[PDB]
Amino acid sequence: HYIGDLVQRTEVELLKTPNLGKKSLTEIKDVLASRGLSLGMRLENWPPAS
Amino acid sequence: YQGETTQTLQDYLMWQVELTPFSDTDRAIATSIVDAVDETGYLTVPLEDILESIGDEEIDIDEVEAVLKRIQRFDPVGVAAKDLRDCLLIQLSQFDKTTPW
Amino acid sequence: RDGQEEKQVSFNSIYMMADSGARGSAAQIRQLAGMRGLMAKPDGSIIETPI
Amino acid sequence: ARVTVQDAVEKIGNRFDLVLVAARRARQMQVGGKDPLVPEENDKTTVIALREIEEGLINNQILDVRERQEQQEQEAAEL
Amino acid sequence: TEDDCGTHEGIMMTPVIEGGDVKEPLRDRVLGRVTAEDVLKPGTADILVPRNTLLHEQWCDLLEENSVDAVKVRSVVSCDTDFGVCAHCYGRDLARGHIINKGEAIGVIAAQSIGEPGTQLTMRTSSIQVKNKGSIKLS
Amino acid sequence: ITVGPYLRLHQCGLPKKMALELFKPFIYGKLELRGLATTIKAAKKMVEREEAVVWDILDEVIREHPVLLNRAPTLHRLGIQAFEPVLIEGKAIQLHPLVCAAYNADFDGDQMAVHVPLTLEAQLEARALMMSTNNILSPANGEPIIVPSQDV
Amino acid sequence: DIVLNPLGVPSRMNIGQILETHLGMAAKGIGDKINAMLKQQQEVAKLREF
Amino acid sequence: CYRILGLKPTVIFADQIMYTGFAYAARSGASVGIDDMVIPEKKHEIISEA
Amino acid sequence: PEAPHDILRLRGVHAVTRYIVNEVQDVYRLQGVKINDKHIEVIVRQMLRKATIVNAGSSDFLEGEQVEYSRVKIANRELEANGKVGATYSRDLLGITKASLATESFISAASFQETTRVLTEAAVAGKRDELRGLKENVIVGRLIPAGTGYAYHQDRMRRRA
Amino acid sequence: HARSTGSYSLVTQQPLGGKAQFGGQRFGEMEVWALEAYGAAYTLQEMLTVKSDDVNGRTKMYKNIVDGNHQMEPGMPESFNVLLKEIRSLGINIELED
Amino acid sequence: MKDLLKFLKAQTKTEEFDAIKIALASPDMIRSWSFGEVKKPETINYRTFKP
DNA sequence: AAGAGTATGGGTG
Ligand SMILES: [Mg+2]
Ligand SMILES: [Zn+2]
Repeated sequence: HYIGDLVQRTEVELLKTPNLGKKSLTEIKDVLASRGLSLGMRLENWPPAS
Repeated sequence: YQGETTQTLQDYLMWQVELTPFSDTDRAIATSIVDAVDETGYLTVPLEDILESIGDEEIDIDEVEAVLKRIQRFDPVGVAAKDLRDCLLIQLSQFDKTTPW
Repeated sequence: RDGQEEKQVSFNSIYMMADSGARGSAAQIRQLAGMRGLMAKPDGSIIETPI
Repeated sequence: ARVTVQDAVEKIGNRFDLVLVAARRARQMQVGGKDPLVPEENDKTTVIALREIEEGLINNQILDVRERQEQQEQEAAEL
Repeated sequence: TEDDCGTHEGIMMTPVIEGGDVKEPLRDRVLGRVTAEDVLKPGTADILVPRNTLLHEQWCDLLEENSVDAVKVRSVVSCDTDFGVCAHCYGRDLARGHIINKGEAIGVIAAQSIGEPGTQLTMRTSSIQVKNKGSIKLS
Repeated sequence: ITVGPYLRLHQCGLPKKMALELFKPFIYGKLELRGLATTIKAAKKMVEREEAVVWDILDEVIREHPVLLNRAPTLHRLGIQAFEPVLIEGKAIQLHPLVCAAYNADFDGDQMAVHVPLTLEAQLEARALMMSTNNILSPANGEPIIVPSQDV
Repeated sequence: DIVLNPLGVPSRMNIGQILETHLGMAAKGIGDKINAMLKQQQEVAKLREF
Repeated sequence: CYRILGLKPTVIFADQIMYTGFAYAARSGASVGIDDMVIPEKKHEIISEA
Repeated sequence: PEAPHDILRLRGVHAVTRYIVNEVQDVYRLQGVKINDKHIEVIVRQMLRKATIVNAGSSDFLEGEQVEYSRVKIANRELEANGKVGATYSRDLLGITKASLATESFISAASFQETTRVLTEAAVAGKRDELRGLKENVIVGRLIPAGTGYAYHQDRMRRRA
Repeated sequence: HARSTGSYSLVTQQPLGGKAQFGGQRFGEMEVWALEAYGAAYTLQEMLTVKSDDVNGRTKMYKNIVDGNHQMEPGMPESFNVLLKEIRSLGINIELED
Repeated sequence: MKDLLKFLKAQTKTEEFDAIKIALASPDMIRSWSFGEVKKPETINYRTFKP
C-alpha cells in the first residue's frame, strides 16, 4: 500500500509472484526510476509507526 | 615525476552507478549508457546502438528505457538526455508544484 | 606533644619530589644547592679548577 | 568483551583462533541473517560474538555442526 | 611452529656473581623457563621439581626456599625443530604471562626488544677481602 | 596531542571534525539505512551541509569501533595501540596519561596519527590483540609498563 | 591566569623562571601602589616621593 | 595485584590510583620556591680549606 | 681477549652462547636496562645457521663445503634410519650482516641488500622464489605466515600436496 | 588533517602526501614490523592493498562499507606490476608462475 | 567478447600464482613481449596535441 | 713458484 513497502521488495520476489510478467515489472521499474527510486532498498523499523 | 588522478564527469557517473542497486544486466546497460555520454551531458547514440552493444537477444528496449530513466536522475540532474527538450523536462520534473509558472 | 623537640623527615618540596621518585635525582639537587664540580675539556681532560 | 577479552581467550585457548571464530560468528550475524544467542544491548556484532563465545555457547565445533545441519536440512527440503 | 621437539638438552643457569657482589639472582634468570632435567634437593636424591615444568612465581619461591643453586633449562639454540622453534624451548610469553602460542613472530619481537633501548647507550666516548663468615672452596 | 585526565585506559579523545571525515562511507550507509536519504547523492549533500542528524548518526556508528593511534618513530610494537574513541570538541587528540611512557610522548608539541580498521577481522584484531588493556606487561622483560609517574 | 607544573623545574635546572616570577611579582606590586595612588587624586609631591 | 588477582582488577586499580593521585596532588598545594634550595652553612669553609 | 670463533670451536655452542649473552648483558647493565636473555639467544641462533662438512660420508656432500645446518641434520637423521652412516660437520659463527646475506629468496634479498648484484646473480642462476617468508608476502600483499594468518598458510600447504 | 579517500599518483596509484594535497599518512616499515610483532595479519593486509593501491579492491571495499558488509576482496598491488615492468625493461625475464 | 556481461566480468580478474621466476631474456622473448617497434624520437605532435 | 702485504674501488651509513 505504500512506496516504502514496494521499494523493499526485490525483482526476484516480484517475478515469482503470480499474474506478474516481465512487462509489468519493467513498467514498475520505469515508474520508480521516474522518481529516482529502485527495487532492492533496505530500511530499518518499517512500517513507520503509523 | 608523476601527476595525480582527476575525476571527470564519467568517473562521477560510474561512481554513482557503482552505489546503485542495479542487477548485472542493468549494470551492464548502465555501463554502456555512461560510455555513450559526452562532456556536455547529452546522449550521443540512439538506444538501438546500446541494445545492440549489450550483445544478447533476451533484452528488450523498455528495460534500456527504464535504466536510462534511472540514470537521468543522477547528479547533475538532466545528464544523459536525448535532446534539449528531454533535458528541460527532466529538470522541470524535479521542481515542486508550488512554482508559479 | 609533650613540648619536646624531635627530628623527622623533611617536608621540603624539592626533597619530597626527589625522595618519592616523582622527578629529579641526587646529582641535579647537588647542582641546584651545592657546587657543580669539575668539568672536562672537549678532548676529555679534566679542568683543574671546578665550578 | 567491552574492556577485556581474557575470558574468551581462556575459553578458546588461543588469541588468533579466538579472532577467527569471532569473525566467523560476527559475519554470520551481520550478513547471514542469524539471530544472537544472547540479549543484545546496543552492541555491535563483534561484541555480541565475543559475549556469546565467553558464555560458552559458540566455538568452532558448534559452528561446524550448525552449518552441516543447515546444509542437510536444505538438501532434504530440495528433494 | 611446533609445541615440543622432544629434546633433552639445555643450558645451566647460575646466579651471576662478580667478586663478592651478586649481580644477578637465580630467580631472575629462570622465571618463565622450562626445566630440561629433574630438580633434586641439595642434601638428598629426592625430586623437588619434575621434568618439563614452567617455572612461575610459586615454583621460584619453592626453589629459593630450599636454596637451589643451578638449574638446567631449555633454550631455542638447542632446539631440534627445523625451520622454526617449539613452544617449550622458548617458554613463557613475557607480554602475556602464559606459555607462547604457535604462529608467533619471535624474531621481530627479539629484534625490537634489543634495538629499542639502543638510544640510551653512549656512542661517543691486591688482596682478596671476604665480607661474611662461610666455608672456603678452591676450584 | 593533549592530556585527558578523565579518560579510562581503553579510551581516547577524538575530535569530531576528524571523525566526520574518517567515517564518511559508514555515515552514508547509516543514513541510507534508516530512510533519511534515498540516494547516495542525498546522503552526500546531507553530510556536506553537516545537518543536526548526521552527528547522531556519527555517534551511533563509532560506538564500538576501535581506532589505532601511532607515534613516530615506532621503536617497538607498543608504538601503535588501539583505543575506543570519545567524540570531543576542538582540534587536538586527548591521550591517557598512563600510556605516554609506552609511546615516549609528552605534551609539548608532539603529534600522533590515527587509522581506522575497516573489516570485521581488523576490528577484532584491534580489540583482542592491540587494545591498551591487553598491553599491560612489557614484551622485553615482562614488567608492567602502565606504572604511574610524576603527579600521581 | 596560568597554572604551571612545579615538577618541570627541578630536573631541567632552569631556575631563572622562579626568580623572574618573584621579580615580576615585585614589579606588579610597585605598579599597584602607583595605581592606587593615582585613583584617589593625591598631590604630585607624594607621587614623586614614592 | 596482577599476579594475585588477574587482569581486569589490575586495570580498575590503575585507573583508581591515577584518579586518587591527581586529586591529592592538586589538594596538597605543592610548589617550588627559591627558598627551597637550602645551601649548607659549611660550604665556604670547605672551599677555603680546599 | 678470546675470539668467539675459538670458543665455539673448542668448547661448543653452549659456551659461546653464554659468552655472547654475558657480554651483551654486561654492556646493557651499565645503563640499568632490563632485557630478558631469550632475545639474545634467538639472535645467536640466527647467527649459527651454517655448517661446514668435514667428511662426506655416505651423503652426497662435498669434502669441505658450507651449507645449511638444518639440511645436514635432516639428511643425517634420514640416513641413520637406513643403516647407513651420516656425515660429520662443524658449526660456524657469522655476523648478522653476513648471515642476512645468505637468504634463499632473491625478492627478500633485493628488498634490503644491493639490488643490482642480487638481481644479476639471480638472473644468471635462474632462481625461483617460493614466497615463504614474511617480507615476501608483504611485497605481494598477502597474509603473513604468522599470527592470525598462520592457519591460512597451513591449509594451503595441505591443499597443494 | 584527515582523509577518507581522494586522489592518487598516476604511476604508483597510491595516495598523495601532504595536507595541501589532501593526502594520507605513511605506513612505513617500522609500523609493519609492529603489526607483525602483534600478529595482526588481516590489519596489515588491509593496510597494504585496499587502502593504498588495489584499484578494484578500493571500489569493492567502498561499496561493501556503504552496503553494511565489512569484508574485503584483496588483490595485487599496482606497484608490484610497475616493478615487474621496470625489471623487464632492463632485459631480464621475470614472471609469475602457476 | 560478444556478451558484454562476461566481457566486463573478464577484465576484473585476479591472476593466480604461487612462485616468481627470474632468468635472462633472449631477443625472441623481448620481441614476444612487445606490440611494435619505436622508430622515431618524437613524443607529441604539439600542433594537434596527439602522439 | 707460492704466499703475505699494500693500494684501489665498491658499498653502506
Ligand atoms: Mg615532545
Ligand atoms: Zn625445541
